[PDB]
Amino acid sequence: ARRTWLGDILRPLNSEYGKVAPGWGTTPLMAVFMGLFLVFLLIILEIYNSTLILDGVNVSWKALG
Amino acid sequence: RSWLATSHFVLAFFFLVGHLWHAGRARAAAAGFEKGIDRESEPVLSMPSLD
Amino acid sequence: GTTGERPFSDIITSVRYWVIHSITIPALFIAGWLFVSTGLAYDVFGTPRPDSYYAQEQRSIPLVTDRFEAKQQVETFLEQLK
Amino acid sequence: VSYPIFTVRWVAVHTLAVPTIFFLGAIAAMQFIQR
Amino acid sequence: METITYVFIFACIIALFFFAIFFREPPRITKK
Amino acid sequence: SANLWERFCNWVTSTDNRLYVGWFGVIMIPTLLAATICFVIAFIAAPPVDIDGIREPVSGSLLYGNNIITGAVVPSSNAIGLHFYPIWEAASLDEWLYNGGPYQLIIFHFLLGASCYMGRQWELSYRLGMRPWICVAYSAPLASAFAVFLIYPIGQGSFSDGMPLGISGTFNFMIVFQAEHNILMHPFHQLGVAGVFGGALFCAMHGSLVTSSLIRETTETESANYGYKFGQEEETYNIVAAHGYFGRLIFQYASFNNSRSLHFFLAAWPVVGVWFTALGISTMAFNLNGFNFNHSVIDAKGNVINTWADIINRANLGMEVMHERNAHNFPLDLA
Amino acid sequence: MEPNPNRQPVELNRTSLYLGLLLILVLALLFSSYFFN
Amino acid sequence: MEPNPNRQPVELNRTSLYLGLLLILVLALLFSSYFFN
Amino acid sequence: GLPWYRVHTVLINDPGRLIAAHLMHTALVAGWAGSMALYELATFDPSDPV
Amino acid sequence: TITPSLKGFFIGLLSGAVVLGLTFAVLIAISQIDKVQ
Amino acid sequence: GWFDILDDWLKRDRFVFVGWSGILLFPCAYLALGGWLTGTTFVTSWYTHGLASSYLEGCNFLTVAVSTPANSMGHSLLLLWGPEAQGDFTRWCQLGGLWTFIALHGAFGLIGFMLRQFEIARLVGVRPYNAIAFSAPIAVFVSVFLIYPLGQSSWFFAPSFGVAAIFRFLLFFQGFHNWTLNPFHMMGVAGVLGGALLCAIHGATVENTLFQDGEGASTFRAFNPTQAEETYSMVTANRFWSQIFGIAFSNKRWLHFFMLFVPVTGLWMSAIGVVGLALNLRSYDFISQEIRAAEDPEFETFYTKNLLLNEGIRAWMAPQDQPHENFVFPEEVLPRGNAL
Amino acid sequence: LSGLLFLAACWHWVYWDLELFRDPRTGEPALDLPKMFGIHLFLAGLLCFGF
Amino acid sequence: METLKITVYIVVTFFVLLFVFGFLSGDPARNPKRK
Amino acid sequence: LLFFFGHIWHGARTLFRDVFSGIDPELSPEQV
Amino acid sequence: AGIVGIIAGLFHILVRPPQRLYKALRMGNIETVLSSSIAAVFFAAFVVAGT
Amino acid sequence: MEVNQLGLIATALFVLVPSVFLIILYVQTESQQK
Amino acid sequence: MEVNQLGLIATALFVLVPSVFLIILYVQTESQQK
Amino acid sequence: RIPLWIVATVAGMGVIVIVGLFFYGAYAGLGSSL
Amino acid sequence: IAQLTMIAMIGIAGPMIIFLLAVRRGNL
Ligand code: CLA
Ligand code: CLA
Ligand code: CLA
Ligand SMILES: CCCCCCCCCCCCCCCC(=O)OC[C@H](CO[C@H]1O[C@H](CS(=O)(=O)O)[C@@H](O)[C@H](O)[C@H]1O)OC(=O)CCCCCCCCCCCCCCC
Ligand SMILES: CC1=C(/C=C/C(C)=C/C=C/C(C)=C/C=C/C=C(C)/C=C/C=C(C)/C=C/C2=C(C)CCCC2(C)C)C(C)(C)CCC1
Ligand SMILES: CC1=C(/C=C/C(C)=C/C=C/C(C)=C/C=C/C=C(C)/C=C/C=C(C)/C=C/C2=C(C)CCCC2(C)C)C(C)(C)CCC1
Ligand SMILES: CC1=C(/C=C/C(C)=C/C=C/C(C)=C/C=C/C=C(C)/C=C/C=C(C)/C=C/C2=C(C)CCCC2(C)C)C(C)(C)CCC1
Ligand SMILES: [Cl-]
Ligand SMILES: [Fe+2]
Repeated sequence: ARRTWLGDILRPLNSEYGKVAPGWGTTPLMAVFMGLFLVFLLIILEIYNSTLILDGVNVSWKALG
Repeated sequence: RSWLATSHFVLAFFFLVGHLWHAGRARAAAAGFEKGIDRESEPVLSMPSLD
Repeated sequence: GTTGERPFSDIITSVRYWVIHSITIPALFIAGWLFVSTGLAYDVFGTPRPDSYYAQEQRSIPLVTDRFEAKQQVETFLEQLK
Repeated sequence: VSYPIFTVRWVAVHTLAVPTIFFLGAIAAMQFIQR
Repeated sequence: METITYVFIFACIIALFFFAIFFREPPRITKK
Repeated sequence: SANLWERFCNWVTSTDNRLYVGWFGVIMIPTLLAATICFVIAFIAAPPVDIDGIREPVSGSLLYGNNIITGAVVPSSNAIGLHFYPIWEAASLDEWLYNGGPYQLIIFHFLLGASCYMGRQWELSYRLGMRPWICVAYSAPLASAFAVFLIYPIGQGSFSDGMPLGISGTFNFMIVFQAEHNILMHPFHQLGVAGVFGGALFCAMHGSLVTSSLIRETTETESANYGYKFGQEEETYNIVAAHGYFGRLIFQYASFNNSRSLHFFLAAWPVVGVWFTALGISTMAFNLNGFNFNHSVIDAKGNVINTWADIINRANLGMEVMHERNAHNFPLDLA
Repeated sequence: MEPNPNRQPVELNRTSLYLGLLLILVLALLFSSYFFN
Repeated sequence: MEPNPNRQPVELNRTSLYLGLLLILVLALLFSSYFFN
Repeated sequence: GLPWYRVHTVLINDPGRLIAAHLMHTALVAGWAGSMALYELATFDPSDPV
Repeated sequence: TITPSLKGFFIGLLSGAVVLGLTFAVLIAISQIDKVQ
Repeated sequence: GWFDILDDWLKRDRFVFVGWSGILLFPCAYLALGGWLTGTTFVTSWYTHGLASSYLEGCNFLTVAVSTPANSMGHSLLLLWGPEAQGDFTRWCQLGGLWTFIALHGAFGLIGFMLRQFEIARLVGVRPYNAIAFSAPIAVFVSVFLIYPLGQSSWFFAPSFGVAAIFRFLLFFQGFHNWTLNPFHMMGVAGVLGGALLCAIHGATVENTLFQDGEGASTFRAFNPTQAEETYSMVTANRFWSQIFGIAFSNKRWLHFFMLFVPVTGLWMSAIGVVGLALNLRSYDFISQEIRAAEDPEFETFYTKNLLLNEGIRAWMAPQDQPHENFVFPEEVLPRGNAL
Repeated sequence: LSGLLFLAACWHWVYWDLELFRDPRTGEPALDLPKMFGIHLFLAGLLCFGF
Repeated sequence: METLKITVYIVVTFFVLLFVFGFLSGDPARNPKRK
Repeated sequence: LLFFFGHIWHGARTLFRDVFSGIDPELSPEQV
Repeated sequence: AGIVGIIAGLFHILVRPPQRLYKALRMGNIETVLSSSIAAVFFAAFVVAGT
Repeated sequence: MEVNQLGLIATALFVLVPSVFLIILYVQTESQQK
Repeated sequence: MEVNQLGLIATALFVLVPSVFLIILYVQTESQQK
Repeated sequence: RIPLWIVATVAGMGVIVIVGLFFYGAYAGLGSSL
Repeated sequence: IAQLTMIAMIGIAGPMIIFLLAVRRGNL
């Protein structure tokens, strides 16, 4: 090995290697943001594809200036 | 003239295939290896390496 | 080489199967038949009847020309006795 | 063995078999439509 | 110029063919 | 000398030659050499050829403005038709090159050699004590060359209508064929792509399955190929683990467990499919063309209701109407 | 410095050379026409 | 065939590579102007 | 030893030389960017934006 | 606010969740009926 | 835990393996095949292409199809409950809603299916080279049925699901894109054609280099399903091809990977070419050729000939192939040779 | 910037065996990916915000 | 030109004779076992 | 489109690192 | 997205990955970061090609 | 003819560079003792 | 400008070919065991 | 118990019949040309 | 008008001449 000034300061940030949470940890919470992300993307997609129209949003070169 | 010509070419061809098939088998049947290479006496293994 | 399911060979051979399927199989057949012969199919899928491609005089095609008011435009195409 | 009746295989089989014959009957009828 | 390039690559492939066939690695059995 | 001729026959038939010159080889080797040499010279330096016999020379050689993709060896003149046109049938080579002389010299020599090549694929198999039929598989690609270079010209009545010896020229043959015969709508052709698609499919199938079920004998940082030695006794892959996987992908009884039943299918499918596609070209050489569903479905009054088959016909007319501009003088194309 | 213990030797057999060269040349024979355009 | 006993191995050290490349490059930097003319 | 298409597997567990690699890569991409621009500036004509 | 196409989106977003629902509903149920070891 | 119990059930060895993948595969795969078979027999293409496309109208197995939506639709997803159909089912069919139905569903079905390959392989403990291979068919479907029309004006110019409807797609690419002249396509066919060769030549090689492991002529029974010795003489196979062709395999592990590489690589190259055709970045012409052809009226190649064929295809086909353009081409403006 | 990244690449190549890459426990080279991702993602979002 | 015809004909005859007289020279014999 | 393959490849090579280089014995399949 | 990225970042610096996931997504194996990154990379590519 | 000026060097470099790469490797493999 | 068309490839081949020769040898030397 | 060979031969003919019905329809139905 | 009556008989005739043999059990 070879210790350095910068290396020692950064030592803590890299040490908790294999450290995992027990069981299903935060998984179910994550699965909620995932489902929210999926719908979110689905929204902005259908907006871009003009499958989801909203008065106020005009998906064209217009609404610009 | 179209029906006859096409029909008999198909037949003639496949019969040329049948010929090759039955002529190739007969030569191997005669000499006696139409059922596989002899595991023991494998002919190729007795011929010099060309490499 | 085996799983839980009852070997097809036995079932396709069992008298019980045919006692069942001599009724079931032709039933679906007659049903599908009626589905067409009663002209219901024409309406379920908006498929034109032999006398419903054009108007009598008209020789033009009912091409949909805009997405949003398509449904409305289509209905208008059925209007001219098409 | 004491084989069961309704199984997953049974479901799969029918999802294809049942509509098929229903379609084979419909198409068979189409052969008589004219003008 | 173009003609030359085309024949050159072609001549090179034919050259490769030669070496590939007659200057391959001798296929040795068992003890390889 | 045990007898010169006896030695000669022993040398020819010898299985100790680097390349097995067979008895078929005695015909193949010279013929294939004449074909290739003439081709190469032609493809590079041959002058323009009046393919359609209408005094309208088509240049297909590199030195005459072509590249690899466009360049080709142009078929003999339509003025010659099915007549035999060797060099000694011309007043000069200038004339011979103008009427598409080289083409015949090549196709005849090739087809001859390519046939003996099939003949040799039996011979060596005979000399090595292995089963024949390898040549029977090669009969499929050969029968296509035959259909494309010989059978179709015979049927149509001219070698000028045979497939040219080039990339773009092959494209012309197809496009025009489609126009005159509607080949896409022909069962034999469809069987051809089926064998060809299926072939590539099964080639990937078998290829993958086997290579994925290899027994471990290699390091983590060592080529998985080295885990095999030329001349092994036992197998290099778990065919039983292969069948277990593929058997679960679809369902067990729809999976091979017999390597011999496997490789037969691997060979049977494409060969049979190409056999039909070759018979397709050979059948449509006598103008027994694909299905004609033009103006089939009509409405109750009599109006023509178009199908995709009709859209195909429009594309076909365009090919027909534009091909061989100045070659036609009369309404029907019966040639 | 310490000799890095993560390195391995590299290998390319004769066939791989041939298989390689065949790939390169024929690709060049295919794309050269479009390069000259 | 008998392995020909007349062959020796060939060698080119790292410096010789450097000395070589230096020669090739500077020659190219010298003659390139006359090549484009 | 290693096949030609595996030569970079020499870094899979060598964080130092892996960073050195990414550093070289990033340098190349940054190098391209600057010099690709110079090429455009040496050829672009601003005489008429219309 | 709340346009017809936006109303349609909810209908499709709701009819979709239902399908996911009934599917997993049935699945979780039948799964916990037999699996002995 | 219910999860591991849900897992337990799914990964149970049945007649038809389900698995986690199955939750995505079977629903889409069935709807895709079903949607096709439905439209194939019942739904029309009159209001969309001015075409009959079903058995109900009189089409046969070759001429039937599930035609693309109108050009008016654009790249709309065409949801049943979307602004176009507005929940109506009958309207949805007539607007070619079944096309985007089949496409999107089949797309996810191909995803589920490769996942199935991945999942099953993992369970059986075999290498996933079957999943890697299946990427080529994915690329094709994606590039052709999705990416290509996404580059064009609308879904209308995507290949319609049907036999004949695909044949026109071929002729179109010829007439309009000069697709045969594309280097990427050429690599495509080389792989498929070369792959269909490997398939043929290897099987035949094996069947005719077999050892004798039985006393019958039908050597099929004489195979050992439980490994052991090689069923065919690899050594004999080597010397054979080495003398007839000059080159021969000698490493089954390489021979089989090669059988994977060739057709997969080809399909991938052909995909790239199609991705280029979406923006219409085709390999239509050779500038050096056209320039000479312009100045010199006596210069003629098989390349120039083909372009004239394209001109004809475009002119005679465009009117009925692109209804939305209201094309009207007078007889006199139609490009024609002599007599014909 | 390219020139600087170049010199840096060289330093990290010669001085590859920094202790920072060694896990205190096992004494063998190791990188804690989950925490790294957190660090980078933070920097990413922080720079994204600013932009 | 009339010469070339003769030469070729001779040439072709040669190989063709070699072919016929080739398989005639007890070709079935030339093989591993039974002959 | 090309990077799709790279994802599929490396992804495979991560979840199948153990069965990489090949497989090994046993004979289970068609029986739970 | 910047703010969310800042928040999400702090999270992964603190909360450790659930055992189930760490095992599932073979974390602590850098060649799985590559698999996911590439996935994200080509996703973005398809998007920028579209816009 | 009226071709691309860069066509030549593009083809030249398309052949050499990767061919060169291989040969470098092959010859370096070939000379490994034992 | 109005330079030689072949100047580019002449310069290109003049660099690569001999440089290539060297690298081929060096790398083949470097990989010799012991 | 119904003998397998009978099941196939009956379902076999049954397929030829319905399929043959389709081919007849090619000369009578809407798929005609008359 | 409807010669399908013919085919039918001659069609079932084939399997009959072997079915009767499955009854009288012999020589198949
Ligand atoms: C799991 C299998 C599966 C999958 C992936 C799909 C996928 C799809 N189907 Mg589909 N379908 C399936 C099974 C499936 N199908 C089955 C079994 C049937 C038979 C009933 C159908 C019948 C069907 C029809 C009839 C149609 C589709 C269509 C579609 C497409 C668009 C649907 C859409 O917008 O999704 C919407 C996505 C969701 C609803 C997912 C939401 C999940 C989140 C986590 C739930 C959140 C809900 C909650 C209330 C949100 C709160 C947020 C708050 C702000 C309100 C899409 C490709 C359409 C199509 O192809 O258009 C061309 C179409 O018209 N499907
Ligand atoms: C000091 C840093 C710095 C700065 C200020 C610039 C500035 C610039 N660079 Mg540049 N560059 C840098 C470093 C830098 N560079 C380095 C180190 C490299 C080498 C890798 C490059 C390579 C480079 C190239 C190759 C190019 C530029 C270009 C440009 C110009 C246009 C930038 C643009 O459009 O953004 C582009 C914006 C993006 C690519 C957005 C990336 C966002 C990704 C998709 C998100 C990543 C996922 C993320 C982690 C998800 C979590 C986020 C969270 C918030 C949710 C601009 C002058 C362009 C130019 O005109 O040349 C001069 C150009 O083509 N740069
Ligand atoms: C984020 C990008 C990325 C990264 C970091 C890697 C990293 C890696 N890949 Mg990989 N890969 C990627 C994308 C990437 N890949 C993509 C998109 C594909 C699909 C085409 C692949 C397909 C792939 C395969 C099939 C294999 C790898 C392998 C490997 C490993 C060894 C690499 C090696 O030694 O090759 C060294 C390669 C060479 C010396 C030859 C490269 C010659 C190229 C093709 C010519 C073009 C060069 C040109 C400058 C590239 C321009 C960059 C472009 C993006 C702008 C390494 C961990 C190998 C592995 O896992 O080992 C077991 C392996 O077999 N990759
Ligand atoms: C118009 C008539 C024209 C007549 C032509 C004049 C006579 C022909 C002279 C041939 C001179 C060239 C020698 C070539 C040597 C060689 O091939 O390998 C040398 C080996 C070694 O054996 C050989 O060599 C042995 C001696 S030695 O080992 O080489 O020293 C020898 O003992 C043994 O008998 C012999 O088999 O020869 C063979 O393996 C026999 C097969 C030779 C095949 C001929 C070429 C096949 C071409 C097929 C068609 C290709 C189409 C185009 C391809 C691009
Ligand atoms: C060191 C130093 C320096 C310098 C620096 C420099 C000078 C840099 C440069 C850099 C550079 C100058 C870089 C460059 C780069 C480039 C690149 C990197 C490119 C690449 C390219 C590519 C890769 C391409 C590819 C391709 C082709 C070939 C064709 C086809 C298509 C494609 C695109 C794929 C200074 C003084 C400042 C200071 C510090 C020190
Ligand atoms: C659309 C839709 C849907 C779906 C539905 C479905 C899913 C259906 C299905 C359907 C189906 C599923 C159908 C099927 C059909 C099939 C058929 C119709 C078949 C036929 C066949 C035949 C005809 C055969 C022939 C043959 C062959 C091919 C082989 C050889 C011989 C013979 C001839 C036998 C839903 C409601 C969800 C929603 C809305 C939309
Ligand atoms: C699918 C399948 C199958 C089935 C098949 C079938 C279904 C068959 C049928 C067959 C048949 C169905 C046959 C029939 C036959 C018949 C016959 C052979 C008859 C003959 C007769 C005669 C020759 C006579 C005639 C007559 C009369 C009747 C009257 C008029 C006059 C005269 C005397 C001429 C099997 C099981 C194999 C297995 C595999 C799959
Ligand atoms: Cl033409
Ligand atoms: Fe095999």
